[PDB]
Parts: sequence; structure tokens; C-alpha cells
Amino acid sequence: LHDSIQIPRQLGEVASFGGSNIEPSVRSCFQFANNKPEIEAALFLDWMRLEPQSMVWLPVLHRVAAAETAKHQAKCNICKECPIIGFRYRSLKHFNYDICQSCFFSGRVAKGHKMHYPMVEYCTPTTSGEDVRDFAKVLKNKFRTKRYFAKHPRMGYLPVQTVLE
Amino acid sequence: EVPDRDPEKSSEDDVYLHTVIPAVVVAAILLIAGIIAMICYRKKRKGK
Ligand SMILES: [Zn+2]
Repeated sequence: LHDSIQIPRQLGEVASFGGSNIEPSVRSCFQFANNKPEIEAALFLDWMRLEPQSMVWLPVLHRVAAAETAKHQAKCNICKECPIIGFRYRSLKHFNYDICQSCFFSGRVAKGHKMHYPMVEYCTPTTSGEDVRDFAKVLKNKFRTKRYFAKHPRMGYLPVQTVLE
Repeated sequence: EVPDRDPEKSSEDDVYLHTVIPAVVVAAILLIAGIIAMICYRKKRKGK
């Protein structure tokens, strides 16, 4: 854990992953393993397969490496990019809304719609089943209004959604 | 011996069969092909 967090410490951002305090990670891993005397390979695999807070930089990195040469059949509603190269971000409480990665991280705030709503992240080009499922999710959300849950501050919004390759 | 009776009810059924049916079946084939193509066409993610 210490050797791993050394890399964010070099770049001065280890505080986001919880800082140099590796003990809470040990506490969580033992809580998963019901305080087992020893930890094996499979248990560690399952423990990290659920986005551990301190380790998010391993998968995301590879995920970025998996989305540097991906071309989607869509457009960016803000900068009128066509087609989006790289990541793709789809809205859920709106229809026909998509934004590129740069338009998302930088914050091109077009008047009328904010960016503090749930999103969906796509690395690989999508398929028809994903599109129709997104349509169904949008329709279901359209009748689940009145702000059941809201998150205005950022505080760290890294685990957006899992694509399961 | 020369009997002649005319109860013949002529009807143009050959023209109908020769003309309407082929286009109807062609239209049905085109419609089913289009529907199948729309349901299909990138429903599978070829990983790796
Ligand atoms: Zn954009």
C-alpha cells in the first residue's frame, strides 16, 4: 500500500485517496476477510474488484489506455465535435445529450443545463442493447422526479459507472 | 343434336394473381428484411 501511494505522493495528490494513512485500507480489507489470519490471491482480487478508494488509479489508468483510439457514432452537444474520439458521456435525465471528455473535465457550461446530474461513462463503442437500455432508464427516471438524491459539491466523483468491458 | 347454354361466369382472376401477388410478396420480404436488420446490426460486442 505504501509503495503504491508513493506515486500520488510524488505528484502531490495523495490526500484524495486518503493520504499516507494505509491503516484504514488494512482495516477495510480485514473487515471484508472477517479478520482472517492470512490473505490469499483470490480474496485480494475480490477486494480490489470493488473500486477501493486508494487504488482507483490502477484500473482507471488502464481504462484510459483502452479509450485513446475509440471512435463513437455520436456528437458532442457543446463543442459540436463529430465524431467523439476518446471517452463518451451520456446524460440520464435528458434525451439526445452527449458530451466529450474535454467538455466534461473542463466544464463548458452551456446555458440551460447544468453538469451536477448523474452521467454514464463509455470507453468502447456502444451497442444497440446499451442504447435501448439507456432509453428505458431515461424513461423510468422521467417519472422519478422531485430530487430523491442530490450532489452539488464535487468532493470526488471518480467512480461514475462500470462498463464491465 | 345441337345444345347451347350460356351460364358461364367469366372473371378476371388470372390478371390479379399475375400482378398483385408478386408485388405483395416482394413488399412483405422487404419489410421483414428491414425489421430483422434493425433488430440486428451491432448487437454483439466483439471483445479482443
Ligand atoms: Zn465537447
